[PDB]
Amino acid sequence: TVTVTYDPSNAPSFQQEIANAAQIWNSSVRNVQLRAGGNADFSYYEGNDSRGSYAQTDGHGRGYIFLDYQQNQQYDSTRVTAHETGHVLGLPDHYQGPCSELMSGGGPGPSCTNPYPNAQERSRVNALWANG
Ligand SMILES: [Ca+2]
Ligand SMILES: [Zn+2]
Repeated sequence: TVTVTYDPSNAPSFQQEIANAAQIWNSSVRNVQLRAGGNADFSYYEGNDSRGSYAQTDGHGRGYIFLDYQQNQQYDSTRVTAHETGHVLGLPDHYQGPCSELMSGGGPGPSCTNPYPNAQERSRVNALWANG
């Protein structure tokens, strides 16, 4: 198990969703763990961007996530937060997938509230972090 450290301090309005998203991911996968701490690998910011929330990342634990206010009020915020965090873990967007695929993100619409990765998503994250 590899530990990726994040900094949630610049997203004051989303502290509980970030904590919720990190726990979902920690309770779903074996080879990587997310923990809040100093000298962080990636960080969370918040504001307004009509394209919604996004991740600026190398796909292997680093960069930052921007959480948009309107998207997190119209869609379930834990799903939004957990989805964007999936990008930092290495998973790509797959907009045509169903609600049970966390990486389909907003594709299924606002009625989709599931913040959990499916079995294939979890399996792929374990493979991407198996050797660090
Ligand atoms: Ca929720
Ligand atoms: Zn995405």
